[PDB]
Amino acid sequence: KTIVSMAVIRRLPRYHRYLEELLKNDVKRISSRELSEKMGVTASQIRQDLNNFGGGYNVEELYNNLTKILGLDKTYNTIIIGAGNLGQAIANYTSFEKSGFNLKGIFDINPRLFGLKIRDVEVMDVETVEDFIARNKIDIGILCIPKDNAQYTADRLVRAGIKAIWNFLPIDLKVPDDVILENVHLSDSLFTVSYRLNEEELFKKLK
Amino acid sequence: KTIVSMAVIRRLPRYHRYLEELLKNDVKRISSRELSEKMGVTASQIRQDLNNFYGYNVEELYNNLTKILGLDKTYNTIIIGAGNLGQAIANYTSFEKSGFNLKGIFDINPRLFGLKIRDVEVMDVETVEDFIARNKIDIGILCIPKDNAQYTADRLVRAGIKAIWNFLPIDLKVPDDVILENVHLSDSLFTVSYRLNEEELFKKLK
Ligand SMILES: NC(=O)C1=CN([C@@H]2O[C@H](COP(=O)(O)OP(=O)(O)OC[C@H]3O[C@@H](n4cnc5c(N)ncnc54)[C@H](O)[C@@H]3O)[C@@H](O)[C@H]2O)C=CC1
Ligand SMILES: NC(=O)C1=CN([C@@H]2O[C@H](COP(=O)(O)OP(=O)(O)OC[C@H]3O[C@@H](n4cnc5c(N)ncnc54)[C@H](O)[C@@H]3O)[C@@H](O)[C@H]2O)C=CC1
Ligand SMILES: C[As](C)(=O)[O-]
Ligand SMILES: C[As](C)(=O)[O-]
Ligand SMILES: [Zn+2]
Ligand SMILES: [Zn+2]
Ligand SMILES: [Zn+2]
Ligand SMILES: [Zn+2]
Ligand SMILES: [Zn+2]
Ligand SMILES: [Zn+2]
Repeated sequence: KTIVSMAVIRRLPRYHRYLEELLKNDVKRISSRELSEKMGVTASQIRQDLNNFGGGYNVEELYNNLTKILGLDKTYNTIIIGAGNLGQAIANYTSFEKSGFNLKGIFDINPRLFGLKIRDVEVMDVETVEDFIARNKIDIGILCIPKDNAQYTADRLVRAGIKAIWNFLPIDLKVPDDVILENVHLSDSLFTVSYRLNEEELFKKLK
Repeated sequence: KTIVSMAVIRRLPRYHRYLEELLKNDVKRISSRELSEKMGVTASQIRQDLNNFYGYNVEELYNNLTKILGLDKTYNTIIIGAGNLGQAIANYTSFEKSGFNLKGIFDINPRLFGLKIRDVEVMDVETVEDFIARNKIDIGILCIPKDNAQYTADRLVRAGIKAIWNFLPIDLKVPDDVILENVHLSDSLFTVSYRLNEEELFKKLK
């Protein structure tokens, strides 16, 4: 659990992106109202969210403060487990590196892939991962393996001292309560497309 | 824009995930207290979300959410970009089970044409507009590099695609009758750096 509610926490990266978009179009200031319009959050909720962290808005300053709030002024040592399609897609997303997420190694069970170069890292045998985590002070494990007996792999990361798991698998991983588990569900985005495709009808029906 | 507000709409799939899991777990009813916990939402907010459309019957609320989300219908999708991300999306069979039937995958790379993915073969993207019209495609999933991607999205739009599910970190322009949903994995990752750094943050704030 967290000092600030997850509901607020989950809005923070969206404010951050949107302020990045304004800072990059040289927009100097933004009102509570334009900001609320764009975010679909009430102006007063946005005030409240930001009030957790100190005292319209100067774009560059709010941006910089959100960068700080989000921990993006620090470095995280990451590894990726699973060098398949998803693992390589994530590995090649160099924008995460510019935000402080330093990819230190990538691990697979498939000898076909051992030695493959992605950016500056070589795919290594997952056999050595627990050693690697402790040798390299790894903070985050990104999990992109198939789901079968995945708990076992999770357990190996946890007992090697990982601090957080960014999990793409569609199961419930069990981790101790001190370990951060963030589960990705791309369906949550996809299902808003089906919603919007059918919303007009849906309402025809209800009335 | 939408009849219901986007904030409500974005919580619906998450309600549906949780109810789905209660079902698989053979749980039948669920107090609004014990529901509201997990949602980390207020029973009162859960109430007001559903209100746009003492406890809850699990299978009932679930079926209602399936219908609200349009998940009782079937959508034909294509994938543009047969690289790492497009293949990860192609092979994720849960979407299929939810009504998202993959009809075609497209690429520019002559070395991929005919490559078999699940039950689909990779085709030249030069044929994508004919495909769309021939096959009544609803949703195009963009998994290509960023340069001149706007052109590709235009092709999909001119050809009558209804929706685009965009993974590219750029702002596409589409007309007001096309749905555009942008994915940002950073919105999930940056909550991991927030949580790891939170104690430090609040020590430094005080
Ligand atoms: N969260 C979501 O919304 C989505 C989740 N996914 C999931 O992401 C995961 C990865 O997907 P893809 O890359 O398409 O699969 P893939 O088959 O391309 O890659 C999996 C890789 O993991 C390796 N692997 C298997 N067991 C391993 C182990 N114990 N340790 C290290 N490596 C191991 C395999 O050798 C393979 O290289 C799957 O679980 C998939 O279901 C995929 C798409 C969307
Ligand atoms: N939204 C997010 O959070 C994330 C976004 N991405 C993005 O998704 C995209 C795909 O990434 P990867 O699959 O790793 O890249 P990739 O380079 O592995 O694959 C791209 C594929 O697209 C093909 N291609 C290029 N232009 C095309 C066009 N006009 N039509 C059809 N095919 C075309 C190429 O031949 C190649 O097969 C990239 O833009 C990447 O930055 C990746 C990870 C996370
Ligand atoms: C990403 As979750 C904790 O709502 O399964
Ligand atoms: C997901 As968006 C329309 O705020 O870039
Ligand atoms: Zn071993
Ligand atoms: Zn889940
Ligand atoms: Zn669960
Ligand atoms: Zn964006
Ligand atoms: Zn934007
Ligand atoms: Zn049109």
